[PDB]
Amino acid sequence: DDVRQYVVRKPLNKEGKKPRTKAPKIQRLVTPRVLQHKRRRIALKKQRTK
RNA sequence: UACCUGGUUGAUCCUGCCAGUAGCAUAUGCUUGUCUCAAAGAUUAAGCCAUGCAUGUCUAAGUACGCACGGCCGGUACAGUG
Repeated sequence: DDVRQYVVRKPLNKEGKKPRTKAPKIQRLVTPRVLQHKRRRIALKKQRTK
């Protein structure tokens, strides 16, 4: 199941400001960039061996 | 620029030092218009020190949920500056 829809967002409401909601950057999240970095690390191992 | 001169005697010649002479460094005295470089709390006390300053630092690339500011149409998990 996804984790990005269950992030506890804090509500920011201040006088004279348009209200909004703030959510943290999820850490240790699996992302296409993370998988690409892992793939490149294995690829570098492969190239070194070859 | 490898240099000497006065002083022992009634005169002489020496020995010999004292004094003179030139630079250099530090202090000081008097004087000082321009301009260029330029040393400067070493010597006595590695004596004592008020106060201020003299070592901090962020990139696209460690950690941003400080509205601190702020989005473009925003509750895209994370816009961005910080």
